Amino acid sequence: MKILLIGMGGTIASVYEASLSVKEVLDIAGIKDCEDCDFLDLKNVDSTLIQPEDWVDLAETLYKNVKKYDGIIVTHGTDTLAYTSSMISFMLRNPPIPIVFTGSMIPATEENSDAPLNLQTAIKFATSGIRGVYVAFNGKVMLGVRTSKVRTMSRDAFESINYPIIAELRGEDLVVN
Amino acid sequence: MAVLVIKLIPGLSGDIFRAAVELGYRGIVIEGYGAGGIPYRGSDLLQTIEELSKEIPIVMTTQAMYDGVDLTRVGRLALRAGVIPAGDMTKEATVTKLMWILGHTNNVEEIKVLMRKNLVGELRD
Repeated sequence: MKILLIGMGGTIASVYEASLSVKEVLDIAGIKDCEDCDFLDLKNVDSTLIQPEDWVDLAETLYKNVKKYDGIIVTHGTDTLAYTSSMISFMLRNPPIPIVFTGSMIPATEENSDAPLNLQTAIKFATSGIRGVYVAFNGKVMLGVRTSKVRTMSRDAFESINYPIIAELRGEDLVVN
Repeated sequence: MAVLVIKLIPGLSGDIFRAAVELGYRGIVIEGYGAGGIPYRGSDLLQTIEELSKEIPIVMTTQAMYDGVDLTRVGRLALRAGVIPAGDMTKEATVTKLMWILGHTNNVEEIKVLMRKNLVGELRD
């Protein structure tokens, strides 16, 4: 029912520095029917500038919201997305809801953007009630501590390493693996 | 809190490791060869590591993408030197796990236990 979307910026939000706020990102990406969402711009920065202190604030914030929302999405620059997702997995041992990092290789303001798919993927999983920290990218949902950025110029940028894909949005269905 | 990540290549000595400890780095991750290579001839690496291992944690992962590390079967060697294996952890999970542990503890014997335990599914133990 209720999800929080937390912006940290990244290539999805640029017009890598987050020009666009997270709420605006959702709009331009094309997810219109979401008012049973809320939005919080925590960062608005190029992810290659991510530092361990940034992790602390995000987790602090995440802790403020796990008992308040049904699911949580964090939008992120891709370059260090998996460092954040891995670190949050340790800081938030055993989340009571899904917490799902995502972002995009192409900014959402472009018409070829992978942002629509990645955002719809994160949404569908955050409403799934399957708890934990995850990464949503290119139709697939991967465990946050098992995700690595594997390609630098492809839509299929992320992979589950030594672990099986968690779920996959096929059409409008969430197929758990 | 700070951590150094070095990829093992041929013609690489302990000297740079000594300098990281000497710069206040708190942990080192090494991308070993294959399932956990550690050069033990024509190289001070095995010596140098065997020294620094009992000061800071020295973590061994792989420079490959898939399949963790198995020092049990070069590996046994490194394990007996003080090297902490990353098993099948991703590079990202390995770095962030270590850092998370650091800010909690400084004791290499404890870190070795935590680094070996599966906390959130990062690791097959």
